[PDB]
Amino acid sequence: VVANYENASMAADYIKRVSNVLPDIGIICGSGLGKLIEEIEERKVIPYINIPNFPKTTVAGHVGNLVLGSVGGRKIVAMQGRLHMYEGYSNQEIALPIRVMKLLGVRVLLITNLAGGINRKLKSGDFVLIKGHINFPGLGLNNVLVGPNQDEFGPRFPDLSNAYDRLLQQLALKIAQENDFQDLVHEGVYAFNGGPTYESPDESNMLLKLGCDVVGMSTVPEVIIACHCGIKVLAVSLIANNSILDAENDVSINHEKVLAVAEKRADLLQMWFKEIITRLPLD
Amino acid sequence: VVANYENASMAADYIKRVSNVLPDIGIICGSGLGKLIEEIEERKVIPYINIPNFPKTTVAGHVGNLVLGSVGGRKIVAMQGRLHMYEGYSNQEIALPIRVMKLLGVRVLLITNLAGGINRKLKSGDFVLIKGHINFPGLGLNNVLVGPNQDEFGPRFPDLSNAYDRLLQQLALKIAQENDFQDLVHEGVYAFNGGPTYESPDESNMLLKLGCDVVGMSTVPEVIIACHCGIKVLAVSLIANNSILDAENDVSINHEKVLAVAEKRADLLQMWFKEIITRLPLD
Amino acid sequence: VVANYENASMAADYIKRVSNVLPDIGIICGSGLGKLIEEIEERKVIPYINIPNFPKTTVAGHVGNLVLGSVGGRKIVAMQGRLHMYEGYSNQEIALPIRVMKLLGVRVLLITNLAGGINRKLKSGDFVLIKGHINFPGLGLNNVLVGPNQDEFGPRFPDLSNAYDRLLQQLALKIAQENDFQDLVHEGVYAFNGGPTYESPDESNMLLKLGCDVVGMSTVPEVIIACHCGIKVLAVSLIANNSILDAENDVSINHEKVLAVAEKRADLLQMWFKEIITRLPLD
Ligand SMILES: Nc1ncnc2c1ccn2[C@@H]1O[C@H](CO)[C@@H](O)[C@H]1O
Ligand SMILES: Nc1ncnc2c1ccn2[C@@H]1O[C@H](CO)[C@@H](O)[C@H]1O
Ligand SMILES: Nc1ncnc2c1ccn2[C@@H]1O[C@H](CO)[C@@H](O)[C@H]1O
Repeated sequence: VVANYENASMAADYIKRVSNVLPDIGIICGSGLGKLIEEIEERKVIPYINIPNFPKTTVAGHVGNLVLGSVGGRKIVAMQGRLHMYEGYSNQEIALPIRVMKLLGVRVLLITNLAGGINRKLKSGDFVLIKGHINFPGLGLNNVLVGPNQDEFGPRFPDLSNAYDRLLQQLALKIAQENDFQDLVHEGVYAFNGGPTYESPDESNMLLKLGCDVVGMSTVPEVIIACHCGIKVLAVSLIANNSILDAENDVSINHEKVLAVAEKRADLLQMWFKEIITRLPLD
Repeated sequence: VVANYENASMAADYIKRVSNVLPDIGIICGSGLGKLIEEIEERKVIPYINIPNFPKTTVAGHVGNLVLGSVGGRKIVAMQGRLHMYEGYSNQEIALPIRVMKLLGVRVLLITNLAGGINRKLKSGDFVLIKGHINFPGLGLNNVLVGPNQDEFGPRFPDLSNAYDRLLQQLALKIAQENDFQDLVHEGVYAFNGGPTYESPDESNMLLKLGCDVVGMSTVPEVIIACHCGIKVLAVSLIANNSILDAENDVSINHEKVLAVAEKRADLLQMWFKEIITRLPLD
Repeated sequence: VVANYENASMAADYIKRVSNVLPDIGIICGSGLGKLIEEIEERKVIPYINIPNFPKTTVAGHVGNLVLGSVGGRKIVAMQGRLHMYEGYSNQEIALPIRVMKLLGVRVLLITNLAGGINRKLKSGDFVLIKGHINFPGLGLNNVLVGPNQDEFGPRFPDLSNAYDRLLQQLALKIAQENDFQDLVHEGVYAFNGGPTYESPDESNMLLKLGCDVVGMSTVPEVIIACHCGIKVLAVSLIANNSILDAENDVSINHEKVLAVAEKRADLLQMWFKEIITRLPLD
């Protein structure tokens, strides 16, 4: 399936009919997150299997439901699990859900993920506001946009220099200062590693040389598709482990540890995002 | 379609029949260039659509015609637009036109492109004689030569250490000194980014750390196919923008700005290449 | 063909039936190596063409036979040539022979390859015990494990921090000290370049900046598949050339020089590996 205007519209119209929601804000829940979903008011749950051409989640900690409803007076659509390129899906399959969000009316997209810390300061449980990225697949001819351009969504050559909206980062940090957890909040550059192997110790050391603060296997594809069709983005990494110090201590990383960190910070991440949604500009 | 001896020969024989030219020199015009095409004497224009298995150009500023004729007493074949891997074409489709040039008799290939400047010295309108490259797709398993080797054209494992002919660079610079525009001429390393997104600010900063002087989305595939079958290469980047200073000033890049820079320098680039063609060694 | 439990079992059962060997140790011979094959006692030779779904070797210096027998009292299975991703094979085709080894009973895998030296100290004929790697295809979405996970062999997200067993490296170096060729033995980080072009001079210079000691076009795929299914690995590079000093001297590299270096060191590499096999722990 191609992520074109026609197929995106078919999916959006199904969602519109079954949920009756026209959302302004979209949300993506990373590995093991999805406690925000219990706070949605007047909610409607739509399994991905019922949506025309929507792919199935295959990773632990990614529930395949779309949830719509009200949060902080605003209407939202939330992905309770995301798709990843290491699963074997094509760039058209990864791009489709974001283009459905565009046609539903989404103007601001709030993204979460779990990631490894590269910067030596970062420890398990910390948050990183993403301010830029290094797209290793994109440099090496696996960019999500390789192929015919879908002109109804955006330009052949998008500029990514404001992909991570500056005012949204400032707002997120202001709310953290207001509630006295600004000591958990950093800003940083996100490296996209295709995966599914964790970074080797020498790959982590290289990323540190190159100026990356965190590394993970998601997010950059969706961010580029959002930027291409004019959707503003805020992206936050929850740090699962520090890869540099782990390698020095011969400490292993595994997906069970990742899911446990997500469970320990999910309530706070839910509160933070609810307040950001509430304070977003009405335009 | 496979870029093998049989399919390359079919295309070359069509061209030979319709144009009656046996060219020694090949030319590739980058984005928005193609004013050299009006200086071709006794010219023959062949649309790509008429040539067996030739792909169609889909990018603005790339006209899909092959032009043959005389320049400076020598016989040439010029591509009035080029194919790019971000368009969705396979490595066999990108390689085919160069192997057609080989069978037509081409021994020297002169390449142009539009690119972003990484080196802080470079500004819009400058020229960079390419002296080497960093092939990010090739490092990451998307090299143009991955696949069965076509033995009639070259070796399984080509050496690229003289891919950019030293004496051609020296000749190009000598003519620029002769005509007092050597202050516009630099030498540099070209980074191949698959595209189609422009480099993010943090990707540009990384390229600067790694020793690259310019970055673009073309050229390295054709250069490797030429080197594989023994064709000498000169490659020149026309700088569209400086990506490092742009990111610092929050200045955006777009394809319209790219095409305008190409139009402002096209007459000089045409004069330069005509003189290089005229001065090339008769062997 | 998919490298799943069923297809791996079919191949393993054929081998078991025709050879009658249940091997504990697996071996892979790199370009132009394969003199260890004459030292196998009570040996059985099985051409790859007879094994269900085994691919054919297409590179010079890679004989397509599996050899089983006794060495140093232990039972082994040796690949007399290996498959490479630059040949055009899929990640399922490259992974299959390692998963066959797993089902045959292999617990320790000893790997050889020919490579370019990056570290300025390394010269033709030297050996490098590999202690880590930088997987450029893996960073850029061409990891050997992209796709559905084959759960019978290992986890969705493998940790690679002990992929190169520390005690095996120590044992290999101890035997070299015992026999007074420790001056030929180094330790280093291996960069995986997809190929098939040799590294350009500027790519070699970049690898040196990034902390790599050697570069080649193999090994990292098999190492990840082995680590995924719990097989311990020792990997040794035989240095064919120093790419940094070659570029400075305008000295070319070619596959004939590679094969000649392999022939000059094959007897010593055979003796070394026989002694390592003999001294391996019985668990
Ligand atoms: N240290 C790391 N390096 C890379 N990716 C990481 C981590 C930790 C978590 N993740 C993300 O979570 C999943 C793998 O556990 C994957 O979906 C992945 O994106
Ligand atoms: N700053 C840049 N970074 C990368 N590529 C660039 C530029 C500027 C121009 N190009 C080349 O021109 C087309 C995109 O405008 C593409 O064909 C591309 O090759
Ligand atoms: N200098 C180098 N850089 C990269 N690869 C190299 C070398 C030298 C040898 N090889 C390996 O041998 C084959 C190419 O000759 C290939 O199979 C390749 O793995």
